Amino acid sequence: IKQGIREVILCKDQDGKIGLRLKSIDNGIFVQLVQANSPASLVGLRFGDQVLQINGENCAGWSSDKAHKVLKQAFGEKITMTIRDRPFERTITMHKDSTGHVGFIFKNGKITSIVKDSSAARNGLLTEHNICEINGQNVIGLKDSQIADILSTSGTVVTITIMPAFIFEHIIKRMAPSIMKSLMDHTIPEV
Repeated sequence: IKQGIREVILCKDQDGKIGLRLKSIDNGIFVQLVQANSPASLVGLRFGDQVLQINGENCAGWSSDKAHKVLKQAFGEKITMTIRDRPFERTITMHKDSTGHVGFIFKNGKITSIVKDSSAARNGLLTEHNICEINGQNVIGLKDSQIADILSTSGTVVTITIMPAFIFEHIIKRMAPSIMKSLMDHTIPEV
């Protein structure tokens, strides 16, 4: 969750696709979905990122529809965007015990209880927050089973990006949990 604003520059794939869906939230535009192996993924747009400008037009007070309209009309060659990194999220760093636990319980991606004397307790992990990333890897839409797996097979130091449920629920509204599981970039970042 960086020091604020960054410029990214995009190029539509052969199909005229950048690989992005946008949702209007509190008179901002925010990233709803980033398609695996898309232009948007390569330049490194992420779930929950904010779009301030699109080719130097201010996005504030645009509808989800209009954001999408805008993206089409644009000359494919080069699209500049001004991004604010994942404003509604935070990153917590835990360390597993020798039982391999950070020390919390979740359900449908959402944390539901914290476990006395754990690292998640020591570090102030909060309930009623949905899990967004784990060790830099988007996990939104996976089954609770798989999210578990990634925490088993991570090292000692775990890093979890979280988002207030109320805000999370209001972003993923109008996107089926098939497209979530199918098409949302869940890959480790390319270098």
